[PDB]
Amino acid sequence: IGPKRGSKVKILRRESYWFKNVGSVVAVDQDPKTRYPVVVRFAKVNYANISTNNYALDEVEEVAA
Amino acid sequence: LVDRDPIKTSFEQWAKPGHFSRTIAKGPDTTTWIWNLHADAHDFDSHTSDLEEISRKVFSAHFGQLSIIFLWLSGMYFHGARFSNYEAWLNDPTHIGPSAQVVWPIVGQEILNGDVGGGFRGIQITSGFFQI
Amino acid sequence: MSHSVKIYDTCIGCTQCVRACPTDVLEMIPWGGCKAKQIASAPRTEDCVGCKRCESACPTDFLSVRVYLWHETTRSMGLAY
Amino acid sequence: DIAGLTPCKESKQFAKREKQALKKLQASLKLYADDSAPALAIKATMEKTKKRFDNYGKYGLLCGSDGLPHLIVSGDQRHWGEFITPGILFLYIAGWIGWVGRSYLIAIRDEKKPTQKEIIIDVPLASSLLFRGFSWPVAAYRELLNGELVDNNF
Amino acid sequence: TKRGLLLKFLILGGGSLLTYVSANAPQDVLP
Amino acid sequence: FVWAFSLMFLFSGRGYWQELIESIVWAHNKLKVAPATQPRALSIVQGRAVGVTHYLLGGIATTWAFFLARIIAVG
Amino acid sequence: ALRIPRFSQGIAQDPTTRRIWFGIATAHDFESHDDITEGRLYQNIFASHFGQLAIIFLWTSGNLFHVAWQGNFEAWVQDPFHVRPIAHAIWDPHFGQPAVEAFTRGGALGPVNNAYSGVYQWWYTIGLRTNEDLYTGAIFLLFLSFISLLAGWLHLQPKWKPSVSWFKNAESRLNHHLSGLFGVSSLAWAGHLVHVAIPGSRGEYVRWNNFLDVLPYPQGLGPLLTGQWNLYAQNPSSSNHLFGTTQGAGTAILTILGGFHPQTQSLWLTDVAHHHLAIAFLFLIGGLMYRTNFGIGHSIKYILEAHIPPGGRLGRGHKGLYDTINNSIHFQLGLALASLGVITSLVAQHMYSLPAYAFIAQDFTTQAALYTHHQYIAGFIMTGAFAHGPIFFIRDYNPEQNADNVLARMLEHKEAIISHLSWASLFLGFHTLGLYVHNDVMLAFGTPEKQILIEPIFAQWIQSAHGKTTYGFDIPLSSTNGPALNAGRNIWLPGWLNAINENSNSLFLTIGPGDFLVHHAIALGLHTTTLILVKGALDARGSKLMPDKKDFGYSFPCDGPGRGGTCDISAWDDFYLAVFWMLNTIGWVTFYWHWKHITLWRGNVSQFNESSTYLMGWLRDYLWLNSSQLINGITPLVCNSLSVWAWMFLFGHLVWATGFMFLISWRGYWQELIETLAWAHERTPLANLIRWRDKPVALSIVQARLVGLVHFSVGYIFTYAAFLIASTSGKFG
Amino acid sequence: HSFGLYIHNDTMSALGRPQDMFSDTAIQLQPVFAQWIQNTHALAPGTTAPGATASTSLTWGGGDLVAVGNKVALLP
Amino acid sequence: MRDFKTYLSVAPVLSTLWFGSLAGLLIEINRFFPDALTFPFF
Ligand code: CLA
Ligand code: CLA
Ligand code: CLA
Ligand code: CLA
Ligand SMILES: CC(=CC=C/C(C)=C/C=C/C=C(C)/C=C/C=C(C)/C=C/C1=C(C)CCCC1(C)C)/C=C/C1=C(C)CCCC1(C)C
Ligand SMILES: CC(=CC=C/C(C)=C/C=C/C=C(C)\C=C\C=C(C)\C=C\C1=C(C)CCCC1(C)C)/C=C/C1=C(C)CCCC1(C)C
Ligand code: SF4
Ligand code: SF4
Ligand code: SF4
Repeated sequence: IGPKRGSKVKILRRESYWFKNVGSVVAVDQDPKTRYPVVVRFAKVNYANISTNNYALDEVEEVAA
Repeated sequence: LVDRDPIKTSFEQWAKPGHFSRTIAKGPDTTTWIWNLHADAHDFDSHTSDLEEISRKVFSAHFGQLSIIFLWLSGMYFHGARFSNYEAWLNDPTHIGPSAQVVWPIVGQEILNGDVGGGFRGIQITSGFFQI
Repeated sequence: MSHSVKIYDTCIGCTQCVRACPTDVLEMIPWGGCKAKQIASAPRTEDCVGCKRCESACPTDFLSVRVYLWHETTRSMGLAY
Repeated sequence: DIAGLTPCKESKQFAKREKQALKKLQASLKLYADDSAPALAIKATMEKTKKRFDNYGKYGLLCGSDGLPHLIVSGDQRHWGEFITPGILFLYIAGWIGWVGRSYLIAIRDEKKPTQKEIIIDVPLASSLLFRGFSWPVAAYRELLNGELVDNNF
Repeated sequence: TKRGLLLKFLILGGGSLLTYVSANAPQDVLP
Repeated sequence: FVWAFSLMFLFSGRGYWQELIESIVWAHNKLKVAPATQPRALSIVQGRAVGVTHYLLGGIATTWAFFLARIIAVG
Repeated sequence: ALRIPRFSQGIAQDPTTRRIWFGIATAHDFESHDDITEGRLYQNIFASHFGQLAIIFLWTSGNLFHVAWQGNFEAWVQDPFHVRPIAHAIWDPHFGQPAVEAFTRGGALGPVNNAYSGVYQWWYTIGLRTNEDLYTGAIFLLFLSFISLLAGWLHLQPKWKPSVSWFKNAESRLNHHLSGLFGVSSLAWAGHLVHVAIPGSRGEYVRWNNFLDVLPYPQGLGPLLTGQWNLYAQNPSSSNHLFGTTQGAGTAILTILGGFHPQTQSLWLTDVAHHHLAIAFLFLIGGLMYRTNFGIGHSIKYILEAHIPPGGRLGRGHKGLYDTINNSIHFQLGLALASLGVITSLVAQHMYSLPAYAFIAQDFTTQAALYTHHQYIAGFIMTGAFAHGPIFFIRDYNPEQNADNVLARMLEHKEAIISHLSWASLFLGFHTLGLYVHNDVMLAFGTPEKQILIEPIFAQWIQSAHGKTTYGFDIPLSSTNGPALNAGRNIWLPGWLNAINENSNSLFLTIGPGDFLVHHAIALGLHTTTLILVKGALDARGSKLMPDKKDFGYSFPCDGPGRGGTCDISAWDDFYLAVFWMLNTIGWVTFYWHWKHITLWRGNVSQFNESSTYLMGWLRDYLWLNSSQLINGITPLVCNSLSVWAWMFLFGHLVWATGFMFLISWRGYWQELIETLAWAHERTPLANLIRWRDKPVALSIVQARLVGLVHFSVGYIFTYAAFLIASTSGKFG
Repeated sequence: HSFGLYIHNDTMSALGRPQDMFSDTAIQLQPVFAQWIQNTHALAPGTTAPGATASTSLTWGGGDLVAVGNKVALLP
Repeated sequence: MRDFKTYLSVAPVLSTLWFGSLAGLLIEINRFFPDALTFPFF
């Protein structure tokens, strides 16, 4: 806590169910390393019975900001 | 379920989302489970993995048929009575063409109510009381 | 394609996730870093029929497979007999 | 007046309808109720469709051939409230069905776990957001298009 | 039993004489 | 009529009325009026449940009418 | 386990029967199946439909060839009184001796079935008459329809180029066509009607010998080139005519004068020809509009490009719509389909109230099984139109190459598009259906009054600003005079477009509350039909449930269970689903004409009036009234008038019904008992060893959505086929 | 044997040659059905049967008529 | 016992005491004016 970790993020890929909608996050990755970090989470479910997916900062367009 | 099982509440389960297999109706909202709930409402692969009860339900929720067949028939004996035509028809069979039901002349209704025998307006019958 | 339906996802972890599907899917082939580190989308698929039991469970987050293979043996439908 | 014929003040074809047809209603020379106290063709059912004489009100009402009455409503000669009068009425009633649709709804998505409060109903009909509709003077006709549901939220 | 290339022969022949004269007739006895 | 409504329940896909139910769900969200209680299409076999049952209560009372109307009155 | 079918490969060694069916229905899918190149393909559709035109002339030939030796003509051109023309001689060994009973029809000998196609009033209506004078038909058309094949080959043979790149121009072609083709195709027709036909009509013959010696006039093409045209149109025809024999003939081609006649309705002799002429400048003036090398005119981009009317300063592009309608070939075959689709009905809805033939309506049958084979089709198109513009989006199309660009945005801003479509239907739904049950709850209930019944105001309206000089009525500026036209009068709208009410054949039939419903229920059809086609199309690409729905887009019918449960969600199966409403509009609409017409002939019209404002009645009198004739035609008392028809009509009810299997069956149940039913043979003597070469299976999981359909359809379309005929023929009307 | 049976008729009565239908009279059957078991039911009150005027079900082959004085009821 | 800012709940189909009734009072206006098809005003 000091910058911004997981406090409000849209999705922008167009495949991902809650795509353009902004729900909440969690333990976003630490290290330099990989390509699929970030958990996100929101109320609304989706086509599977369980939906709580991990997208990745190449993107999260949050966008402003 | 899980709720209070115990021993430790007469306090009935009115309030707390769900019941019916176990990542159940989930917190997370949906509609499918509202046709679920009515469908398969009676079933047995859930309620408990253990006979026991089920025959203890089916011998009860049976019952409410007889009772029903019984609230039914009443409104048919009453009906086949004071909404008469049975008195009228019997001194006068070969002749009559029986009724038990009749409208009330609200809106369009009445056309449905058309001279049936011992001198009155109503809708006929093909359900052979008046004959038991 | 001749069995080409994509169930991929991103975790490709397979614990309380997905196993079901007659022979086809001998995976756990850990790619150099993907969390519970077992990945991809299949093994040698020239063996069995056309399920989507394939997802039904454990994410594909996109599509999920089904029939799309066309070129379709018989061993690839129960009935060659 | 317009394409069909004139109202009730005269409508020959219409007259014949009054008359045969209903009155055959009659049709039952007797059929017994000389004094008897049920079988009510007799009183009204006719007379309630009938004492509807050379009066029905008077309504204008155009009446074509066979003299069943047609509805113009083009706002002229007489016929205006065969759509608008009962038209704005349809509008006003609905819209205060869904003004409150967009209400015992936009009042929830908050506080603590609000995930189906709706299969039960918090205030029945809303009975709180209730009159918001008659308590629409102007309302969405401004505050819908400016602010709240504001293009922002668009 | 000289079957050594045939059948095309018996499907013009046989079947042009189960149908040539078979349909035609000199004085109807009509449909 | 009801019968000739069954076929629609009997004869059709399923991610169809989904694919449709969203266009709907979209227009819904703009005014802010839908999401809560994830509206969903019919449960493949529910769909068949609302075939059949209709096809019968349709195709049947049809004659229940057809009949009582040719024994009342001559016959 | 061998190798066979010569184009595909996955299909080719598939051991089942799919091997077969799926062979006979991938044939025509050139773009992408083994044998193909953008060079192959094109040409492989080119000498294909040169295999077209080709088959259209072996049709037309024989049309003119079961006619010339029998099938009355040196009759029906003696005076065509509504008694049973002729197509061809029915000849089936199954026929009883009631070969003798009508079926065997008057003039000719052995039994026959009469022209319900129009041909018989246009092989006649352009003159073409005498039974010694006539027996050409095939002779030409066929010494034509073979050439039709010759290019086929010639242009298939490499060498004398079959042409490859040259297939993506436009400008050149269509700079060619809508001149070369249409224009001169008109003109040249303008040619024919006029030298050889108009004379054959009002006037007299033309003898196969002379063609110079015959001269519509005494002193030739007179001025004409002398800009002086006008004095064609003076004493052109007359009316005390006796059609075909002069006498009250007169001879001055062209007009707009005179009009209707109890002796023939039908557009005047001339007018269908100044017109054919008149348009033939515009297209020729049109042709010559684009490049073709010399260096005038236009490049078919650079007037799209940044053309754009409301674009300009509204942040909404227009990039190479050309190299995407051109590089598409599907965009192509579906801007093709429609236009044709929209005009196939404009043809066939104008072909009545304005039939252009010598005795037609006042025939009233051929006139009613001819509006519809042009209503079926036409509907049948439209769908296919809408269906090759949901294939463009998958096989072709190219998001990186089209974007900000107005074909996109169309995709992009799509969720609304189906909704503000669906909102039309749902409204157009229950609101038609309030009005029609209500209208049927009120009758039955005893109260014919109370009946809800809106006049079709904005309808009749269009027509009291035309000619519907029905029982007066001013209208503010019009009155029925003071101002009339002022700027128009005795030119143009003479006797024509002046049919008025004409209870017989007035063109415009006098519209009331019966028509303010069907007319809203043909409107609830193409709307609903298209929310599904629009939708069908507006994502053969994918969506939420199936996001990546592609590389095959079209017919991938089915998917696995789970996700929500996924099904007929290929843009084909929405096409598949579409075709039911194109088969329900194109029925409300056709249904409507006829009831109307029927009644508007050998009798009333009040009939459709208070008895189409409701629903039951649409079934009772029409449907139930007016079948009579046909069905008591197999009758327990011998085969009477019609028998083909009623047996067709039950053939109609079976082919239909038997759709359903296919439709409520779904490969699973079928395959499995064939698993048990192919344990027979193998396990039974006098039927062992005996090998199939194709492995017994149950139909593909798209295939049967088709076949029930392609089954649902004939039944259905073969039932009205035999229904209307089998009752517009009897009549009474 | 159980439906196209009917379809014969159409195809051949619409063809029309009754000679050869399946009529209760064209294909060989001749103005009687009778000799089976119906005719040994209404007639059985003369076995081990005691009796009692009529049968068991008036709708059987043998004897009797007189059934009702408004409309009808059952007969053979 | 109910003051300000929403209240107490209610069942699955209290709509069956809302179709039946309310709506039901409306036949009750469709016999007071036993008829429609336009309407006088107040
Ligand atoms: C799917 C089906 C199909 C079928 C089976 C038919 C069948 C028919 N149509 Mg038809 N039609 C269709 C689709 C179809 N149509 C479509 C999609 C349209 C809309 C475009 C039409 C629009 C249409 C019209 C407007 C008419 C018909 C008519 C007819 C009937 C006339 C017979 C005929 O067509 O010979 C066809 C004849 C030919 C193919 C040869 C003539 C072609 C000429 C124009 C060639 C000119 C080339 C010339 C050599 C160039 C000269 C150059 C040089 C000499 C200067 C026949 C019932 C006619 C009718 O009303 O009958 C009562 C007429 O009214 N149709
Ligand atoms: C006028 C023309 C037009 C043209 C030039 C084409 C051309 C093409 N269409 Mg097409 N199409 C059209 C109109 C047209 N279509 C219309 C109007 C529709 C619906 C209204 C369609 C619906 C359609 C579909 C679904 C598909 C095509 C496809 C294609 C491509 C392959 C053709 C094929 O599969 O046939 C091969 C078919 C056969 C050899 C015969 C089997 C066809 C069956 C269904 C018979 C149909 C009914 C029949 C007359 C009833 C039996 C007769 C009875 C008397 C016994 C090819 C690009 C395919 C494609 O490539 O898309 C990706 C395919 O998906 N079309
Ligand atoms: C006669 C038929 C039956 C009915 C009533 C419908 C009705 C409908 N179809 Mg449909 N359909 C049918 C047969 C039917 N279909 C068949 C056989 C097929 C092919 C197999 C299809 C294929 C099809 C497609 C592809 C589509 C439709 C769509 C629609 C909807 C279009 C919107 C509309 O028309 O207004 C709305 C509806 C009506 C006027 C029908 C009455 C509905 C209300 C009034 C019910 C009455 C309430 C009643 C008092 C309460 C009783 C319920 C209970 C409490 C007792 C509509 C619901 C489309 C759609 O989804 O639109 C958005 C589109 O998807 N249909
Ligand atoms: C009118 C109907 C159509 C027809 C012809 C059939 C026929 C059949 N159905 Mg079926 N079905 C239908 C509609 C139809 N169905 C529909 C609409 C549904 C659901 C909506 C179903 C649901 C269904 C189920 C679940 C089952 C069947 C089964 C069957 C088979 C039963 C055995 C039998 O008697 O077949 C043969 C006899 C006929 C089909 C009738 C006679 C046909 C006539 C016209 C003779 C033609 C033969 C002649 C040589 C023609 C050649 C001439 C040449 C020009 C081609 C049979 C193939 C069952 C089965 O396979 O069990 C054996 C199975 O249980 N059906
Ligand atoms: C001119 C007109 C018109 C119109 C109208 C119109 C003008 C219409 C149109 C139509 C069209 C259409 C209807 C089309 C459709 C199609 C489509 C839409 C397509 C789509 C697609 C898809 C699906 C995807 C992609 C591809 C494609 C594109 C194919 C008219 C005019 C007029 C009038 C009337 C009035 C009077 C005057 C006049 C002058 C006489
Ligand atoms: C349109 C409608 C209706 C229709 C309807 C139809 C059009 C049909 C229906 C039908 C139903 C039914 C049908 C049910 C039932 C029933 C019953 C009761 C039955 C019985 C029986 C039995 C017992 C068994 C079998 C046989 C029978 C069937 C007889 C309505 C509409 C509407 C509107 C406008 C809006 C609001 C709502 C409403 C008001 C609603
Ligand atoms: S998504 Fe499916 S099978 Fe794919 S990686 Fe996970 S569980 Fe493995
Ligand atoms: S999904 Fe496919 S690969 Fe997987 S098991 Fe099923 S058939 Fe086999
Ligand atoms: S059809 Fe059946 S199986 Fe096939 S996809 Fe649909 S559901 Fe699945």
